[PDB]
Parts: sequence; structure tokens; C-alpha cells
Amino acid sequence: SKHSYVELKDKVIVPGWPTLMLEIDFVGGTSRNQFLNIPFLSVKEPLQLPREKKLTDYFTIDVEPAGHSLVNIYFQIDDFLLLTLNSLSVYKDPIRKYMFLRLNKEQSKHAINAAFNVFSYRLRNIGVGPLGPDIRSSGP
Amino acid sequence: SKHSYVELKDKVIVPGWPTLMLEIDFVGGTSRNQFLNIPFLSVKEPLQLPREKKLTDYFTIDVEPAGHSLVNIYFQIDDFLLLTLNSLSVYKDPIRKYMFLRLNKEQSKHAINAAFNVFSYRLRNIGVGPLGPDIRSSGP
Amino acid sequence: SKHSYVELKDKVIVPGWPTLMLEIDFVGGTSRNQFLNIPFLSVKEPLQLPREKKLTDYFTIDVEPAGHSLVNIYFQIDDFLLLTLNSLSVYKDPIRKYMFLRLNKEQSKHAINAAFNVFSYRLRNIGVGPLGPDIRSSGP
Amino acid sequence: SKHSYVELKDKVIVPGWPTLMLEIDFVGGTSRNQFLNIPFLSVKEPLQLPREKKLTDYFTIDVEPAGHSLVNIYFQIDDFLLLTLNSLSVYKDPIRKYMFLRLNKEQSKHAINAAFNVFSYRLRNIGVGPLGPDIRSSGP
Ligand SMILES: Nc1ccn([C@@H]2O[C@H](COP(=O)(O)O)[C@@H](O)[C@H]2O)c(=O)n1
Ligand SMILES: Nc1ccn([C@@H]2O[C@H](COP(=O)(O)O)[C@@H](O)[C@H]2O)c(=O)n1
Ligand SMILES: Nc1ccn([C@@H]2O[C@H](COP(=O)(O)O)[C@@H](O)[C@H]2O)c(=O)n1
Ligand SMILES: Nc1ccn([C@@H]2O[C@H](COP(=O)(O)O)[C@@H](O)[C@H]2O)c(=O)n1
Repeated sequence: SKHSYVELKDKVIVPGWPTLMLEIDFVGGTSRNQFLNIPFLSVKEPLQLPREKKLTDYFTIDVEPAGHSLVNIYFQIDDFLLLTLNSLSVYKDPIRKYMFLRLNKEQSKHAINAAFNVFSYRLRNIGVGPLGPDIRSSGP
Repeated sequence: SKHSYVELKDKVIVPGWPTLMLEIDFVGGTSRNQFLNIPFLSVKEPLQLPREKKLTDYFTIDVEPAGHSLVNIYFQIDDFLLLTLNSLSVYKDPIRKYMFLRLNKEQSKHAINAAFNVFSYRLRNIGVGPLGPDIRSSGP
Repeated sequence: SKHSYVELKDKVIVPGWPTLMLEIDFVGGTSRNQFLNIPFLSVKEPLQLPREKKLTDYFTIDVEPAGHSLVNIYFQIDDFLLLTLNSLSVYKDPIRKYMFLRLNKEQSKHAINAAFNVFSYRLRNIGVGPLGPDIRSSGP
Repeated sequence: SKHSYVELKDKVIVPGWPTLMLEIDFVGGTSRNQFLNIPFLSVKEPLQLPREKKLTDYFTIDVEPAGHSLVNIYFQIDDFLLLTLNSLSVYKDPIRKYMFLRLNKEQSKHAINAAFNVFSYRLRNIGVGPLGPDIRSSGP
């Protein structure tokens, strides 16, 4: 049936927790040319998909223009990954099957200069900094 | 008689449809130096002007400063091209004879650093992404 | 006596008229490193100071931080130059003896990365574009 | 006990006074790769810590993501340094033990592209410009 692509807001990123970086390469290969690194989600446990399976099997993305300078990235997340991410997530199950996040002027120019052509993309686990635990517990 | 240069707003760009990229080269030649790629218009069918005719015959542009950091690009569109674009357009005939679009801080610095001197410019057809059709139909 | 550095706003830049570009070089020499090109003023006639005299004799600038990311450029304009600019100006005599203009996030990073050290600076005349005269007369 | 990381706002930077630049290097070494230079504090006297002691002994920082594009830098300042900075500060003792400052879109991309990994960081004294004294005294 019909759906809507819901927005993955910034609140899903919590300072002090490890992060899942969405890394995108465009026209070339290994940092060959245009790319984007995007803090995607704050997590409790690091993501580690099954041996066999590829991220491409559960994750599909589409970089699209949203104006003369801004760009959005659309997401289609498979149940397995949706379930996975929601259990790792620091923020209460924010992930859905159809999403998108807005890029800023700076991030968008890279997408635009590559005519939105995605070569490869992955989700990398980024550890916490020296004040990480102190930061998240020292709320107001 | 007198006219006004009307603004080509972002609403004319619809995520999920193919796009017409406005590509601009400045002082050098083939990406020799400063350049700009600008999502110009969302289209149903790709643009493909007549054999002979050159884009320069129907299209004239002028990059001008609009402040100490922002720049605007002015357009003068010939009837043939105005008619063409309006029929391809996803958004209801937004194109007029005299227009202009605002560049953002990021895009403007390139224009400024080349003292607004346009060497060449074209309109390229950009295809749709993997979720393209699903994106435009999955409205709210 | 006491004064205030007044702001040189964007309204002094009028699309369609020739411009005076404020060019700044920082730590190195000929585009050796960090630099800034800033549309400074819209003019009717191009600036052309006396044979002998140097711009440095009438113009003094100071790049200063205004926050953790924004920077301002302060100006001290000599009577001769103040008088000159005000007569060339498209906007009604906006120039004063003590001024400053705000840089945007993008422009500021270059100033910041050079620790505000100005090596050289000049005012260059920038001609008008192909639609220049039509642009300024085709007001609303 | 519990605390909050207070924000080091821009008001602590006063145009016309010397500055303390927070310089950060990320994954590589000597400007090897990603870095950040941040106007940190306006001071009356330049900072000059004891012979032996290292800045790392009184200062600890943590670069953390705060959204899909913005980043914050968290600080933990030791009493010695807190006392030092507050006496040099042009703005009335703004420094506290636990702080953080927001980075802008432009500054954040560098932090993000290095996955927030800090290699080294220091506080450099930046002198005043040619109109420095005139600027701070020529208030409104
Ligand atoms: N977020 C970023 C930052 C840089 N880049 C790439 O790095 C090149 C150099 O830009 P930097 O000055 O940011 O290192 C760019 O022209 C672009 O190919 C990118 O594609 N995405
Ligand atoms: N939109 C853009 C992006 C990059 N560029 C060119 O690419 C060079 C490298 O910038 P990037 O880091 O964006 O690749 C710039 O100095 C400029 O000549 C441009 O002219 N317009
Ligand atoms: N407005 C600008 C644009 C570029 N630059 C210089 O050009 C270098 C390459 O940046 P671009 O990608 O903008 O060409 C920068 O690292 C900087 O030294 C500058 O100093 N001021
Ligand atoms: N504030 C800045 C400016 C530049 N840079 C570095 O300088 C490289 C070239 O960027 P510029 O065009 O700004 O000189 C960047 O790819 C990045 O490695 C940085 O890391 N932080």
C-alpha cells in the first residue's frame, strides 16, 4: 500500500554514545572522488551484521535534489535491519521502513557535483571520545 | 516594454523525477577552474534540442553579486526554450522569459572567485535514482 | 574624538552595475595561500586612483574574529578615498571614515585559518555582465 | 557530584583584543590531514603556562556529533587553567570546569570526516591587528 518517507531527525544523535557513520562514495572508487560521511545514529551496542549477508541486502539509498542547492537522501530499510537498529538505538526506536534525512548546503554540494550517482555506501561503527561517558550522564 | 526578472524557486524541483542540471564553467575550460552545477528543473521527459541549434541561441545567463557574499544568476529564455521547458516541467509551467535564481553562500564563493566571468554553460539531463518512482508516488 | 565603526551593508551592492572587488591575500604572496575576494561596492564609474599614490595610503584594514566562527573586517577610509567612492557609488553615499562588514561562515574560515594576518589587499574593477544594463533598468 | 557542560558563547570573543586560538589536528600529524582552528577566547595578556607542565595536563577535549551535520567540542578545564584563563579574559570570568562550544556546518564537516579522532590540540596566542586598539575603544 502507500506510505510516506519519514524524516530521520537529529534528535536520534546523542552526544556521548558511540555512533553509526553512514559513509557514501559517489562516482569513483576508494575516495576516488566525491563522498559523504554522515553521523547516522547513536547506538548502545555496535552494529555487526551476519557473516554472509551484505548491507546492500537490507539497505537501499537514493540521493535526490530538493531545491537548487539542497539535497535529501532517501532510505528503504528491511525488517531485519529495522529491527536491528531499533534495538541498538539510544533514542527510542526512531527507525522506520521508509525514511530520508536532509543534507545541509555544505553536504549537498558534494552530492550535486556527482549528479547523485552512488557507487558504494556503508555504516561504520565510531567509538566514543575521552569524555563520552561523562558527557551523556552529566545531563542538566 | 518593461519587465521584471522573476525568481525560479525551489518548488520547481521535485524529488523522484529526472532533473536538468545547469552546468557552468567560469574562467578556464574543461573544469579548468571554478564551476557550478545547479539542479535547475524537474522534468518528465529529458531535454533534447534540435540538431543544428545551440543552447546559447535560446539561453543567456549573467552571474551577478547581490551582496558582499551572495550571488544571483539572471536568465533570459527564448520562446522556443520557454515553451520546451514548460512542457517537460513536472511543476506547472513555472518558466518565464526573464528569471533569476539565488545561489547560497557555498555556491556564491565560486562565482565570486571568478569575478563572475562565464566561459561556457549547458543543461544536462540527470536520470532518476533507484527509489525515484517510489519516492514521487509515495507522497503523504 | 570618539566614533563608531559603521556597517557597510549589502544594499550598497546593486545587481547590474560594475563592481569594486576587495581582494585580500593573507600569509603568503601571489595566491600563495589563504585569500578573500569580496564584492565591496557597486559603482557607476570605475575606480582609478592617482599615478603616485598607493591604495595603502588611503585605505587601512583589520581582519578580526567576532565569535568562534564569524569574522569582521574593519576599515579606516581617508577623506580622499571616502570622497572618491561616494561619487562613484551607485547607492547614495554609503561610505564613512570608520566601517566594517561581516563575513559569512564560509569566508570567515579562510581569515581564521590565517590567524587574520593580512599581507596585501586591493580594490579591483569588475565589469558588467551580458544582461547588466537590462538587469538594473528592468526593476519591478 | 553532577554537573552540566556549559556553553562557551561568542560574547567571550571581543574584536580588538588579542586572542587564544584553539588549534586541533585530527588523524594525521603536522597538518597531515583534517584540522580546526577556533577563536577560543579574547584576552588581555597572552597565555604562557609553566615550563614543565603540558596543556594536556589541564585541558581535555572531546569532539562529538550533535546531529547529522553539526558537531560540538566538549571541554574539561583544570582549576589551574580555569583560574589562569579567567584572569586573562577580556569578558568577565566566563570559563567553568565543564564546557562545550558549537561548531558550524563548515567546521563540523572536518570533524565528521575524521570520525572525531583528535591527535593533538593547543592554544595559540594571536596578536592584534593595525586597528585593534582603536577598534575596542571606539565602541558606540
Ligand atoms: N565532505 C566532503 C569533504 C570533501 N570531499 C572531497 O574532498 C575534496 C577536497 O575537499 P576538502 O577541502 O574538504 O578536503 C573535495 O573536492 C571532494 O572531492 C567530499 O567529497 N566530501
Ligand atoms: N561547486 C564547486 C565545487 C568545487 N569547485 C572547484 O573545485 C575545487 C576544489 O574544491 P572541492 O574541495 O569542493 O573539490 C575548488 O577550488 C573549485 O575550483 C567549484 O568550482 N565548484
Ligand atoms: N574564498 C576562498 C576560496 C579558496 N581559498 C583557497 O583555495 C584553497 C582551495 O579551496 P577551493 O576548493 O575553494 O578552491 C583553499 O584551501 C584556500 O587556500 C581561499 O583562500 N579563499
Ligand atoms: N578549516 C579547515 C580548512 C581546511 N582543512 C583541510 O584543508 C583541506 C583543503 O581545504 P581548503 O580548500 O579549505 O584549503 C581540506 O580537505 C582539509 O583537509 C581543514 O581540515 N580545516
